Amino acid sequence: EVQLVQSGTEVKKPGESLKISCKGSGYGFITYWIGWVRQMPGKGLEWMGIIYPGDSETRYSPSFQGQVTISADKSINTAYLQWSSLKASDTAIYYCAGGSGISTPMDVWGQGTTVTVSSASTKGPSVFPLAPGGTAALGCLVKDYFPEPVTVSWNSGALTSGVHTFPAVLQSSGLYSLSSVVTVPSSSLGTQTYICNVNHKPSNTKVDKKVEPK
Amino acid sequence: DIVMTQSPDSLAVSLGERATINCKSSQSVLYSSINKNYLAWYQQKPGQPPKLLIYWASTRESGVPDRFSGSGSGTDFTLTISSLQAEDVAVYYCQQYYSTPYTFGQGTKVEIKRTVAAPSVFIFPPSDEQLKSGTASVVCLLNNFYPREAKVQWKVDNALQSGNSQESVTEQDSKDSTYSLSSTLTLSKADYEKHKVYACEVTHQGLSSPVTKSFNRG
Repeated sequence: EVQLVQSGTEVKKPGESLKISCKGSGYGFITYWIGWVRQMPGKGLEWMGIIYPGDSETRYSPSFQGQVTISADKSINTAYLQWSSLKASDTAIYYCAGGSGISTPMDVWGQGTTVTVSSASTKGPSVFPLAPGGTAALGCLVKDYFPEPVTVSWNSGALTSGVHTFPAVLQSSGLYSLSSVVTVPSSSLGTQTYICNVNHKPSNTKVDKKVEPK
Repeated sequence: DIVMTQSPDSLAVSLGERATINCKSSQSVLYSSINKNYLAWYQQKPGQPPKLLIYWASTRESGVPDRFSGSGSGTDFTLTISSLQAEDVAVYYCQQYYSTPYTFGQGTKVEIKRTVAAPSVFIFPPSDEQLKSGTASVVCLLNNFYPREAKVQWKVDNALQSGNSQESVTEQDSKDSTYSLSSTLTLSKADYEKHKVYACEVTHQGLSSPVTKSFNRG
């Protein structure tokens, strides 16, 4: 059995250096050549480089030739990918994958690491209500938070039917915001209570918002 | 470098019908000696690392069902699915492990075709707790519609607004195979109380005339 685990997600400012650890375990990791691949938030996949512990890290992409340095430490079987200096475009998810030889497909993958570069500070969100043919819409607007992500559930999780939580959108100020919505029959609009439980772990904030029309 | 282009940017097919994806190469990925091509296919679903689905253009992996069959050789390759099921909605890539550096494909999202559905449009005025903060944000919501391609336009006193609203769409709903859209118009308090009426205008192929739903301030 072959596995690959990556380090925790990272938040930084443009300028510093950082590194991702990709550790391998299982029967016969020795033969596996590890490649790195980036997935920018909106776009798709793109191959950065490949390296074999034991150092034949010869292969890079021309697009990523001058940007980053990769490496490996055979002793602990991990493998790293390095950055001299970050920019705002470096915010992406990064995976390490394994193939058994030079010209082989990447059969086994890692969990992936999210990196965020912003020059912005961590701040707790602000929640606001979204109150109104028997299809009354409700919602919560979670505004101006950083960094990602937040977890929003409804009514303590009891209610699930018709709930939509949109992906975050990075705004002008460099902070995120998203909205959750649920449609309910008009007949329940005073009788039943609606509370959205947003959770933002980086700011350690837990907010419950009761939405009501008037 | 060898560049690969997948044929359909967006591809929508009904349930149980076959789908077709193709890849093309400026060079050849076939080593004549062993007659084996060096092209793989991966699948990835939203919020999860990509999983390999085919190696050498025809060989599957341990978890890959017999419904997925690779094909082609040389410079045209085809990923064919015999019967599209609900769990197979994902984005597929094709890469080459022939000559380094290695390259991935553009991407091919697979929707589930369904009878065209009209959005349930709702309009939300900004909260009073947000006005005390200093900025107002009007929200326009589109609920349960197909296809995904729809567009909304903001009007303040029927003055066209642009570049001030940011959009956000959901993934294809697994149960009813539909989407939802939220457009957030962020504005300042002083400018919000300078005008009277606020309107969001929706256009979609599922509606004969553009639907506009709007609120008057107060």
